Amino acid sequence: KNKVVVVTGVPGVGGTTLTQKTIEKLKEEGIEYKMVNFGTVMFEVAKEEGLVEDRDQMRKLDPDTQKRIQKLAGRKIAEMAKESNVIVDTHSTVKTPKGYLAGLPIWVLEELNPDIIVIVETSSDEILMRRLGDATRIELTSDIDEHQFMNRCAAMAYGVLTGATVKIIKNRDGLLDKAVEELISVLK
Amino acid sequence: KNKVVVVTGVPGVGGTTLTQKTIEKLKEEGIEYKMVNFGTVMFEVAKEEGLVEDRDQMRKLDPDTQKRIQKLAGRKIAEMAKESNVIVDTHSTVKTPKGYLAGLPIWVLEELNPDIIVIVETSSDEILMRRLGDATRNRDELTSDIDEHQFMNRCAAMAYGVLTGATVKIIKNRDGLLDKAVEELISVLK
Amino acid sequence: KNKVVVVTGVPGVGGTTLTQKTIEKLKEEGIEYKMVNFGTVMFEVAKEEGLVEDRDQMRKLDPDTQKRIQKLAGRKIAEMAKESNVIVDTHSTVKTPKGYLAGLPIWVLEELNPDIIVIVETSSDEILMRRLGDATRNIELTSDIDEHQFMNRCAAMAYGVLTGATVKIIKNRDGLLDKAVEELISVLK
Ligand SMILES: [Cl-]
Ligand SMILES: [Cl-]
Ligand SMILES: [Cl-]
Ligand SMILES: [Cl-]
Ligand SMILES: [Cl-]
Ligand SMILES: [Cl-]
Ligand SMILES: [Cl-]
Repeated sequence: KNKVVVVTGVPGVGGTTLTQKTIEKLKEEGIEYKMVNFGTVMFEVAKEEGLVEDRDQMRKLDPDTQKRIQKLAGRKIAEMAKESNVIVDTHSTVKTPKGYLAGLPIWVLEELNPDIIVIVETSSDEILMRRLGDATRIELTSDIDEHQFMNRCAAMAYGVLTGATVKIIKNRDGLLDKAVEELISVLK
Repeated sequence: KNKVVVVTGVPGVGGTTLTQKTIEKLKEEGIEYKMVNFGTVMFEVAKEEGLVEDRDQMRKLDPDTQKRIQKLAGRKIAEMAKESNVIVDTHSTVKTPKGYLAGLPIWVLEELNPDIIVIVETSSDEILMRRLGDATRNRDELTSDIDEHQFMNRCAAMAYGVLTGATVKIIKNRDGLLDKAVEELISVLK
Repeated sequence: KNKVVVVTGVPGVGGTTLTQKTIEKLKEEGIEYKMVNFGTVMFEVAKEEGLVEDRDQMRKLDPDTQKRIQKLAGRKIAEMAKESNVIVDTHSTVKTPKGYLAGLPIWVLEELNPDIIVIVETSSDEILMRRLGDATRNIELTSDIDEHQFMNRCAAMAYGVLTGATVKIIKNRDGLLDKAVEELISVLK
């Protein structure tokens, strides 16, 4: 009965902060959503098996054991959903030097079974300027638009394989409060 | 041997009237296409199995049996396909308040086995202007939202093509040029 | 372990010629990639199978066996990968008169198991001027060409979701062809 919701967006789009604010407002109203990050959920599982001590060591792992941890992360999130509604911060695609890599390949969706995929969007201009303010980080607006394109294709495909609705929310400067209200609204 | 064709489009783009026009001129040539609406096939399937008596009572059934109605609906159209070519009027994605919902999830595709996905498009301007004319719109939103829906529909239709092998055909249904779109679809089916 | 790479692009973008330069420079560095054409793997598979003697007969076989040929092509390319890295030149989608046709439908991906899907792109203007120059083009517009680049993206991303292959876009721009090669050599590391 409890919902599984995935929140995605490119670095700098502000989707993590948006979800934290939404859960706070859902809790004023008595609706508990537990927030997790899919990637540290994978890191946690790999430490459980003695596979790592360091988080940089993750992307030096073989493609098989990395496919199994992905599976255990989704199943593990599937387990938390018996005890609370779950909101998962993850990438629709990771922009890697080798190309766009789906954050939820089919073997992860079959275990996770989301009810909603959220795509958090804004203009390339607003995204690139946020990045420059972040003292912890250079790529330009065309590469940012390309990524927001490929993220859309990946989430719609997730929707075709899982049955989740795919919801696009705009997170615009001066209007972050509007993004919260629509996301609260989606989940009620 | 018979073909199963899916025709898709956002509300107001005229794909239904395009389809009915194409079906009528094809029959003049000795080609039978039966036209069905995927949403009414789901209603009919849920009635036979005792699940409902009303077409509104369906969007209050649990998502599990509602997924089974979907699976059976795709199966029923492939059954109709032993007897005629079949054209299915359906949304590539339905734009719901909760987000875009795929009109043919994989479990439907596994039974439907479509041969062609047609995406009927035009400019968001014409779509909004057609919609405003319809006094049967109090639930129809801006052109940027219309452009977004035609985007997601393309991504969903190509995924159907990747998972089924159906070719995905884009037809432009423009004001003053409706007759050209019909003729291009007739050509697609010949 | 050897990697299998799919290289894609609309006609006239130069994805084929980009690959011949890259495989040629990779070997100077001691890295062997074998280049194959997915459609010629299919033709060769069917010739053993008594199904054809002529490429004329291929686009006239029944749709069950021609899916079966598709699958055996994916398997056979996956077999070549036991002995060397394999680079597969194919269409992410084929623009046919009936619409866009995926070049790696799901049943092929399950057998081919690519590691990288590469999309070669440039402006529709550059693509269209190349096409007119080629006297080996036997008519379509810049809008039709961009629509094809759009669907190829939707398909290629779909491959990554189903397989875990990375989807990489390389721009192959006029006056900057040598720049595109360097990016692809880099991809192959
Ligand atoms: Cl995004
Ligand atoms: Cl604000
Ligand atoms: Cl559409
Ligand atoms: Cl309509
Ligand atoms: Cl007209
Ligand atoms: Cl090519
Ligand atoms: Cl070329």
